Amino acid sequence: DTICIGYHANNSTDTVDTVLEKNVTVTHSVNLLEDSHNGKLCKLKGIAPLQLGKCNIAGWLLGNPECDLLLTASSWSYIVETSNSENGTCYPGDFIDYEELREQLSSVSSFEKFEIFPKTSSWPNHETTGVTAACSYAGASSFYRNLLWLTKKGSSYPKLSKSYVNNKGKEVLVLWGVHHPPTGTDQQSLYQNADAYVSVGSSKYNRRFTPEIAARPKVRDLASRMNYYWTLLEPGDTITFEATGNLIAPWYAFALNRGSGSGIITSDAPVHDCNTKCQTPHGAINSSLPFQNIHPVTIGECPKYVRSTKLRMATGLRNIP
Amino acid sequence: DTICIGYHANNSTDTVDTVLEKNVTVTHSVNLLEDSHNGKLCKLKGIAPLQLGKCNIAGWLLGNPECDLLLTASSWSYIVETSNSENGTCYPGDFIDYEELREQLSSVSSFEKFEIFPKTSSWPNHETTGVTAACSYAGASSFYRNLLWLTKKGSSYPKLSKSYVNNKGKEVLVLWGVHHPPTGTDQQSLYQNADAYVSVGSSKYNRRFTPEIAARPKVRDLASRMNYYWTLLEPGDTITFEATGNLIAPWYAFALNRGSGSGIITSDAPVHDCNTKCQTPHGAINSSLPFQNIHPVTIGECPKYVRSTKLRMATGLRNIP
Amino acid sequence: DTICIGYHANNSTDTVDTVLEKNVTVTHSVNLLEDSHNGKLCKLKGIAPLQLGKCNIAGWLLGNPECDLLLTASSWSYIVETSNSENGTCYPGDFIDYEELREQLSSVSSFEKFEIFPKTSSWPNHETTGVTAACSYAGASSFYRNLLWLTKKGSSYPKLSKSYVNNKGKEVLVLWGVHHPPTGTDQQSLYQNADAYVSVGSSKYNRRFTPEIAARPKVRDLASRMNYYWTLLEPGDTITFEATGNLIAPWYAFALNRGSGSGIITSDAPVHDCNTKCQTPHGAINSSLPFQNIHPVTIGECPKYVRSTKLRMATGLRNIP
Amino acid sequence: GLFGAIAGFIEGGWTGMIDGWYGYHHQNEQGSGYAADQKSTQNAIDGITNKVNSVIEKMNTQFTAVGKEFNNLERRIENLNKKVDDGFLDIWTYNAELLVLLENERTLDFHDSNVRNLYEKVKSQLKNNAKEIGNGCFEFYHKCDDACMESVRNGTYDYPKYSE
Amino acid sequence: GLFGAIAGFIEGGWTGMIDGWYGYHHQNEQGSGYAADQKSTQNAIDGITNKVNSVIEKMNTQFTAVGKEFNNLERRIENLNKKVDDGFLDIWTYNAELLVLLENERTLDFHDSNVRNLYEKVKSQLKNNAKEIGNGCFEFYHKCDDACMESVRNGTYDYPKYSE
Amino acid sequence: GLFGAIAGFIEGGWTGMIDGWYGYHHQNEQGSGYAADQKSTQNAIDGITNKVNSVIEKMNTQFTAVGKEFNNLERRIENLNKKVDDGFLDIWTYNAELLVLLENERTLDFHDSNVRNLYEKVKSQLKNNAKEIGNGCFEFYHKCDDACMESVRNGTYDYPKYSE
Ligand SMILES: CC(=O)N[C@@H]1[C@@H](O)[C@H](O[C@@H]2O[C@H](CO[C@]3(C(=O)O)C[C@H](O)[C@@H](NC(C)=O)[C@H]([C@H](O)[C@H](O)CO)O3)[C@H](O)[C@H](O)[C@H]2O)[C@@H](CO)O[C@H]1O
Ligand SMILES: CC(=O)N[C@@H]1[C@@H](O)[C@H](O[C@@H]2O[C@H](CO[C@]3(C(=O)O)C[C@H](O)[C@@H](NC(C)=O)[C@H]([C@H](O)[C@H](O)CO)O3)[C@H](O)[C@H](O)[C@H]2O)[C@@H](CO)O[C@H]1O
Ligand SMILES: CC(=O)N[C@@H]1[C@@H](O)[C@H](O[C@@H]2O[C@H](CO[C@]3(C(=O)O)C[C@H](O)[C@@H](NC(C)=O)[C@H]([C@H](O)[C@H](O)CO)O3)[C@H](O)[C@H](O)[C@H]2O)[C@@H](CO)O[C@H]1O
Ligand SMILES: *[C@@H]1O[C@H](CO)[C@@H](O[C@@H]2O[C@H](CO)[C@@H](O[C@@H]3O[C@H](CO)[C@@H](O)[C@H](O)[C@@H]3O)[C@H](O)[C@H]2NC(C)=O)[C@H](O)[C@H]1NC(C)=O
Ligand SMILES: *[C@@H]1O[C@H](CO)[C@@H](O)[C@H](O)[C@H]1NC(C)=O
Ligand SMILES: *[C@@H]1O[C@H](CO)[C@@H](O)[C@H](O)[C@H]1NC(C)=O
Ligand SMILES: *[C@@H]1O[C@H](CO)[C@@H](O)[C@H](O)[C@H]1NC(C)=O
Repeated sequence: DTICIGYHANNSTDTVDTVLEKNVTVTHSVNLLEDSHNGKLCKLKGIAPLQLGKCNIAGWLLGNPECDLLLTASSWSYIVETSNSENGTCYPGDFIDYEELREQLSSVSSFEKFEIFPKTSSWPNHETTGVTAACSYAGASSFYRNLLWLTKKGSSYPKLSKSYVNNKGKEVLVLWGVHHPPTGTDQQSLYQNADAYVSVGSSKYNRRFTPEIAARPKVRDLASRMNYYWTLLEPGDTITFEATGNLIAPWYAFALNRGSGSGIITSDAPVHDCNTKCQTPHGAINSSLPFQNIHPVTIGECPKYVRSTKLRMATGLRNIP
Repeated sequence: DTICIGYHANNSTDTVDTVLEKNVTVTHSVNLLEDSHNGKLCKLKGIAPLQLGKCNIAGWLLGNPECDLLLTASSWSYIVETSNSENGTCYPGDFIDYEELREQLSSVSSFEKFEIFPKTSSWPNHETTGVTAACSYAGASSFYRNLLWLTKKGSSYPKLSKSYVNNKGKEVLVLWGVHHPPTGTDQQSLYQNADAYVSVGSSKYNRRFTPEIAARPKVRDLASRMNYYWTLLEPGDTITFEATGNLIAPWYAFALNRGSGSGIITSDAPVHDCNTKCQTPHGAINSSLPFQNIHPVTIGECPKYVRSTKLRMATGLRNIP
Repeated sequence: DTICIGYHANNSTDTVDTVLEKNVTVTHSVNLLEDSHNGKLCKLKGIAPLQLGKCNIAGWLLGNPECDLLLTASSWSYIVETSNSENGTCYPGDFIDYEELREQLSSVSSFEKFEIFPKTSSWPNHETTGVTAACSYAGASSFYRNLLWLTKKGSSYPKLSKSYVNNKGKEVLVLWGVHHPPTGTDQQSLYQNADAYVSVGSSKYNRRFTPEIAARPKVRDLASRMNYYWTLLEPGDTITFEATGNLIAPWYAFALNRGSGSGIITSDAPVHDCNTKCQTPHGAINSSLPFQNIHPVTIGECPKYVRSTKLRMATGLRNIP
Repeated sequence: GLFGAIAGFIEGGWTGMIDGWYGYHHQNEQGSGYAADQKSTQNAIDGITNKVNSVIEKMNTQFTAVGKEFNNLERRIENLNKKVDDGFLDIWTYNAELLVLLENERTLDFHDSNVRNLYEKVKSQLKNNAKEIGNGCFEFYHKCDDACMESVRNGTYDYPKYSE
Repeated sequence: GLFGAIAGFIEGGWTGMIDGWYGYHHQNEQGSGYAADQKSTQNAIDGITNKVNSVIEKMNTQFTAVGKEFNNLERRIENLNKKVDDGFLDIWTYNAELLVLLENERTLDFHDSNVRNLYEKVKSQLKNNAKEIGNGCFEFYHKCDDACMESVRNGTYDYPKYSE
Repeated sequence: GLFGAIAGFIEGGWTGMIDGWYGYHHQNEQGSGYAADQKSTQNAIDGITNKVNSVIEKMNTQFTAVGKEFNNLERRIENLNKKVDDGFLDIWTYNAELLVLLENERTLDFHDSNVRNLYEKVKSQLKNNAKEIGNGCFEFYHKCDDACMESVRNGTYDYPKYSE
């Protein structure tokens, strides 16, 4: 009797927006917006992030005594800090170009700590035993594990000269410090020489330091200050330390091969053995879709961040059951 | 007997552009582009901007004698400078991290000037009377209102130590200066000590200054120079000044709560009691439309700047009377 | 009898992509993507680029002996360095604010090199002949052409004082250097004065330099270092040099009017006489189309760079022969 | 016109019709006049209103101070800052210009479609009871008064009554 | 509807047809049932699949660390950095919102077009051998069995055979 | 095709017609040949020309040096700079790729629409003086000579003349 032309309908409650009409019910649709995450900090490109425990990057690099090493990994795809990374420079002072260093260490494919200037054999003419209550471990005065405090031996502080040649076949991160006594008497008590200087040089690096002696508000019960410096020593190059005083000497340094393009995430979300191509501070997200509203600051190959709560694309047609 | 299907027409001369055809006359249309302004500098977030009159920010903070002091409101949403703000540092020299400071003051609540080191009681062992013809007021040699020039009293300049503890419950902006004589003789005549230094420190801030003595051209008839420094002292923290010479000491300082996300406008447009969500150097504009061609550099919640002279959207249809 | 309605067809194999279907063959199409370049470095704004040959910008400014045969125009729209620009600072050390200077010289409209402190009349009591094997030319020890190495004449290095007043009616770029011997013996051997200083001042510039004497890894067989400084001297201003040693003195300086908005191109492509609105390191490109896949780094008024290999716009219709 | 009605087989608009975008002109013994179809007009107004509001409201903004101040040793980051502002300028200008061009085309097409749909809606219900002239009018084969004309406009038109 | 079929002269959809987007319902003395048109349905699916894939796959992604750290003397470049992220945020939010709004409209239009094309495709071959009611149906003036119905759905329907 | 003519009920194009995009093929006793419709072709050419020019000319930029140089203690602002260049690159690549996809679709739709509009205009004036095959042709029921053929193309075709 009759044949009829028509179209599909179903029980779908899916809605989309169109330029002419809001909230149109369609038979089929797809989501273009990634609105969920797994609540975890995951491995990026198959590689776990660096976890610092109780310490921030400065505390970790300088060897703050509160940083117990789990034999920290030899590589990381990015770095995680938490609300618990408290233990920094325990001796008060400035860490120079600290943000630059954090950025340049954000990813590495190889990382090793090694003893650059062995405590026992390196300083025959100087005292190595200096400690402070400001850096304490197990209820006793102590010092950074990766640096050595050089003071005068027997009323004398001769001019020291110490060089390291980088045969590691990769960059060596060398950190050191310069101590600034509160008074002239203390300067003399420690280094003997009021005129003391510190000189550090390589092929690409040249800098001279002199003691700044001043009384200053006590921080961790210290009116003195200790400033921290670093350089990345290129493979094959040499670094030379020369000092008549105030040098807080490298003990351990770090040989490493830098990656690039990574960064630091600050989050208390738990680190897991999961894998992601895109990490956010809230958690990892799937990277398949073009847009995500989870977080603007991300690391990985990530969907573009948008404020949209809903982006839904009609595939099927108007649903009219 | 007939019935006809047809469409609307009117006397509208409104024209729009289409991808297929230019200059199509339509019955109705709406404007997407904000091309006008009110020629005024208005309040942002319900608050008037800071106006500095004859002075720039440096002159105001330091208390250049030509600038009207104490007149600052306790809050502002942004800062206005004019073609007439000429009065800066009347004593020639460098204002260090000046742009940073301007940025940090761009919006503030709870702003107050106060006397951090009262002239009469703070320095019994040094002369406070130093002035210069370079900063003149009322036909007499004078100086910055917020700083003090400390020189030796009776051939001697003893070691000074002065501390301020911040009990104000908000940030304290402390400004000071370091004087740089042209010659060694001037150095001795003023401060007695050739080896003189200035040290300034707090919990988070440590810096040492020494005079840099060099022959150099007269500026505002002065061969000497004076450099200006500042820091933000946190609530509860202490700042300590130590000097054997050359310190241009804080007299007045500033307590404040910094805002964020604001900026500085340079314009000669008059300030009024009007309110706007978007301020431009030419004047305020409505923020309702998505685009504006008035000016690329704005402060507020603003339409996107475009080069377009015309963006007009067809609503009604082709007008064919 | 019959009449038929139909559409055009041809042998055109041109294909385009559409949102519904890939690789549609159409009768007519136009290219929106600039996919070709001319393989030449051309003039921008009617003006040729500066080409430095064997030298980088540092070598050119300092007058590295390998840069003598360069012929510099009085103006350039941008600067070209090549893979062959190796000849820099041959005496090892730091060039201060080097990236900034390169940026600010990227375009210039009136450039003249002139003799700021004539070699013959300026230094009667100091030796001007100092050279080094590190700056060797044609196998013989040499030095920068635009600076003079001042050493002691006979047994003494008296205090020198030299001022230059800028009568050029434009900015004058002044470069100098400060030498840092490895040992006190060398310091004494060159300048005799262990306590030596260098002082430089102008209306905007105030600095005193002292030699930093330290042993350092050898670069080009030199354990010493030489640092390079510069300033733009405003019209009418004066710059004054005073030294008891270690000054590498200005010989030639540069009067110029800085342009703006340009930059530096690194390319091995030949410079030719031709004009473009858009220059890339691979070559000049047509600026007519909105997009280009030639190179991400451009100078000019340029099509937007895209990763697209193909952007082809259908003009005609579906081709169905 | 994409749908071939406006400036199509219907060549011009009616200044006589003030109450809507689309509508009817009727002439019978009882009189004449223009009457706008409110259903198709109000839907068109709703659609276009939504489009305009979408273009305006979808724009999201935060409080921003665009300007930055740099000293004479900061030229590189000053120009970085300028590159940002200029890049945004190129993007927003291009997208705004093209968005308006493209959507104006679609808006006019939309009206062209609505007229045609209305025309075919009336033509469908009248069937052979009237003849189609081709200018968008229909000559009736029967008598249609103001009550009958309203039935066509209302979509309630009764075909079998007038079957003639 | 732009093409006037969906929610058009065809007022509603069929929950009864589960195997496709567009299709046929036939009723004769021999029985009734729904049948989806396989040609037009798969063509639409191919097209929409390409559109969705285009929107998703044209997006380019490289490894990027968005975050940056600045100290308390770096406020200016910190806010410059923020201006970049927020500017990109404004651009992508706006373009994504409008792209979805605009293309959802076009997708619905596409379906409306496909239905109308099918309707007129069947109407073309049937000619006067059937009666057009409205509503998307056709009353045959002859007897059409399941073999005849299948010829209509394939478009192989034989007109000269049924006279009348 | 959205409008269903091109690759629609009109199945293929004419290599024989060299003088336009759309046109006519006529067969009578006096002869046969192709003739392009100048009105619809020229309107389309004007429109597409405007579209292409719009996409090209709306792009405006200032003199810019993209490259920047940073030292090894400037890594952060170097990567900021890189984020800017790469962000602009992502935006322009995505928008350009989609702009071409979307507008190519519309251009083909535009041509498809023009053919149908032309087809229905001829069908409108011919009415029952010719029979509609469904392949895009019309068999005349009367004599159509070159003067008659031209009247159809010119839109001046007179129906009552040929009721025969
Ligand atoms: C050089 C010296 O011993 N000076 C004595 C003052 O330090 C001392 O004043 C008090 O010192 C307290 C800090 O003491 C230590 C510490 O940091 O724990 C003791 C450490 O053994 C010592 N380390 C070394 C290698 O000598 C360390 C060091 O002197 C400073 O860190 C150098 O700046 O000091 C605490 O800060 C008190 O607030 C401070 O007043 C006085 C009084 O006992 O005697 C001085 O001889
Ligand atoms: C230390 C001193 O008195 N030096 C004398 C030179 O100043 C003087 O050179 C003349 O100095 C003129 C400026 O004199 C003042 C000023 O700034 O107006 C006078 C002020 O009382 C004095 N202030 C203080 C606290 O001492 C001020 C100060 O010394 C300098 O500004 C600091 O450098 O100097 C002016 O520049 C003339 O152009 C200049 O010739 C010479 C010659 O008379 O004698 C020096 O003893
Ligand atoms: C002043 C002088 O001649 N001093 C002698 C030292 O130069 C020499 O140390 C050796 O110097 C080697 C390089 O010497 C040159 C050079 O080519 O750079 C020779 C130049 O004539 C000399 N230039 C000037 C103006 O005097 C130059 C200069 O002294 C250095 O640049 C110093 O900064 O040195 C090479 O570096 C060797 O490694 C180094 O040992 C010692 C040898 O004991 O004798 C000194 O008299
Ligand atoms: C590593 O970080 C921890 C903090 O999580 C440090 O432990 C404690 O830090 C608090 C500050 O929140 C110190 O408080 C101070 O205590 C002294 C007396 O104990 C008092 O005089 C001060 O006014 C203030 O209240 C606390 O001393 C400190 N505890 C210890 C055992 O030092 C820890 O010091 C950090 N360690 C290193 C090596 O950085
Ligand atoms: C990403 O992994 C798969 C593949 O897209 C998907 O099923 C999953 O839901 C995504 N991850 C999350 C957390 O949604
Ligand atoms: C700025 O103030 C100084 C004195 O403090 C005065 O010499 C100068 O004239 C003032 N500015 C102008 C433009 O006059
Ligand atoms: C912006 O201008 C006024 C604000 O005074 C507002 O009423 C108006 O609606 C806005 N402009 C447009 C085009 O909406």
